[PDB]
Amino acid sequence: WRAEGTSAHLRDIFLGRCAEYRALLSPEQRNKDCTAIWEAFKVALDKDPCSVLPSDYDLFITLSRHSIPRDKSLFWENSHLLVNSFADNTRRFMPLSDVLYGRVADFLSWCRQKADSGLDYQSCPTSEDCENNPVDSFWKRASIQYSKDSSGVIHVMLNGSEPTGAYPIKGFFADYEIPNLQKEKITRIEIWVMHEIGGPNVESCGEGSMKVLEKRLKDMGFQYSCINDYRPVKLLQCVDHSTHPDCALK
Amino acid sequence: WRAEGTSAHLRDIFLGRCAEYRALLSPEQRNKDCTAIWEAFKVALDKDPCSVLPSDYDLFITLSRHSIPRDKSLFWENSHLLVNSFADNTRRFMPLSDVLYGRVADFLSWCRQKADSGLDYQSCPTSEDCENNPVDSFWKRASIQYSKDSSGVIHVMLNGSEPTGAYPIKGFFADYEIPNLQKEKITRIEIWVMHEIGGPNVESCGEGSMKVLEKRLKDMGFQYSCINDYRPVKLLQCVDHSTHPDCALK
Ligand SMILES: *[C@@H]1O[C@H](CO)[C@@H](O[C@@H]2O[C@H](CO)[C@@H](O)[C@H](O)[C@H]2NC(C)=O)[C@H](O)[C@H]1NC(C)=O
Ligand SMILES: *[C@@H]1O[C@H](CO)[C@@H](O[C@@H]2O[C@H](CO)[C@@H](O)[C@H](O)[C@H]2NC(C)=O)[C@H](O)[C@H]1NC(C)=O
Ligand SMILES: NC(=O)c1ccc[n+]([C@@H]2O[C@H](COP(=O)(O)O)[C@@H](O)[C@H]2O)c1
Ligand SMILES: NC(=O)c1ccc[n+]([C@@H]2O[C@H](COP(=O)(O)O)[C@@H](O)[C@H]2O)c1
Repeated sequence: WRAEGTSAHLRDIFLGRCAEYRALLSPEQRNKDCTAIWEAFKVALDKDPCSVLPSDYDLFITLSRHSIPRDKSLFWENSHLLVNSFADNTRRFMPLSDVLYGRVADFLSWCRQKADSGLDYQSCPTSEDCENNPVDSFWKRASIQYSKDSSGVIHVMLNGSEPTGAYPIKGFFADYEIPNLQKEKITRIEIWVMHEIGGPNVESCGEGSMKVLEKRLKDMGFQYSCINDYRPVKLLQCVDHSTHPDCALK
Repeated sequence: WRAEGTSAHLRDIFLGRCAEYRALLSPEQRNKDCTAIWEAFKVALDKDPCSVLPSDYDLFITLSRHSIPRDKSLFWENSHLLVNSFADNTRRFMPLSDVLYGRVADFLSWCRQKADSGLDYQSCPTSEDCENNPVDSFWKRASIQYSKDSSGVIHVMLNGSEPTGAYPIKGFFADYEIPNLQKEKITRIEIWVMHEIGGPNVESCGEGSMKVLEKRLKDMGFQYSCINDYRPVKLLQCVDHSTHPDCALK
């Protein structure tokens, strides 16, 4: 297996994050049984590390699903850490990692051992080793649910300094989220193309892969919009480059 | 009891945070037993809610204690959430909430019932109800240790928009941290007096209570410096006021 091995103390982390997230839910949706949510999740750990399907996590989703506030959904590609810091524990936006079912697994890794019943802490299959691995199937199911329950203004953060372009045509965003957006519940889609401070400007709005994305969205009938270096996020990037010209204050 | 009751699922949260913090420790001190640390914590917990002293957490500290990087300590008053966001989970600085023994209790609340042996989820005493309550004794003990283990350049974030002044002469910093700083391993102390965007300039470096802080540190023999609205933190504050003139970019 060519991917990271199972996260140590997976269960405690999972249960801990689930318990803390509950406090964020409103009393009306605060009724979530974390132990049951974990039991539904661990079903993938009883299977062959190459035989886990997205549907296997259906129960898990049913037990953790909760609504997402309108205009608060934030999708992304190649900017995991920046999205989490910007979203700031749901205060600014609510990306998948800030939704219950995404929160419990964010950055974690897991899979059962090939021939044994125990968890494999050595490594886990990548999409290259096999398509139906536990992690990939998990995110496909979770991202599908996140897209379906999103509404209002849809925000997307992309990396304009990524060597392969801002929009990867084969990513989760392209294959599992865009196709599941409910047009009737969406006002418009707003893209944020962020560049590293001083970093390379590989692609900006309307260039390269960004043209492919815009064309797909408009063809699908969505009202579209793109912003290079959305100021609020730029300010956050600047926290680490305060003495750089890009970050000088008036 | 005037303070909020013990946090729900206190144990799951505690162990969850503990498990996650380990990954952040260098292999050298990563040898931590979260369950044992929890048991040490309970020792102070299973006592009369108005009879818990700082020393009751000695064991807890011993099992969770670890070194703090030179020049990475960050003390503060009246800016808890801003300090946590700036510190960014130990990436920039390591405030008390980003040290193992502080991380597991951050924002939480706890106390045993006045009579029965169960935790009191209804309420917990404040300093007013009784001085020796579980939470205040915990933070006194933790502050003392954090302070004794800090070295190099000491940083302090103060809120210059606080009505009563930037430096509380009766807060944890003045009463439990400054007295426990080891001058032998400290090079200098640097203060950052932060003001709310647009917010009031109640006090700035060299004014009011700040004059008290400076004189106390200098009387103790420390090299001292103060900075108004330290740029990196100012930028972070700006993320939420991108269109305010204080936040306009060059
Ligand atoms: C946006 O993409 C850039 C380019 O891939 C990322 O920066 C690279 O990060 C890797 C790993 O941290 C380094 O090995 C490279 O040296 C970096 N390259 C450059 C040009 O900076 C950057 O981390 C991405 N931004 C976000 C928020 O994920
Ligand atoms: C710095 O102190 C100020 C003053 O106490 C804090 O601002 C107040 O925050 C409360 C609670 O959110 C508001 O109801 C008041 O309207 C604010 N007053 C003013 C004058 O702004 C501020 O939150 C503190 N800063 C930090 C980072 O904690
Ligand atoms: N840890 C996560 O939060 C996580 C992981 C994989 C996919 N996703 C979803 O897929 C999209 C792209 O993420 P990838 O980096 O996996 O391509 C995002 O918009 C997100 O909602 C989120
Ligand atoms: N949750 C916390 O991180 C926490 C709580 C109480 C005291 N403290 C320590 O005491 C000092 C003053 O802050 P407080 O006003 O919260 O007591 C800080 O420098 C800090 O290190 C930290």
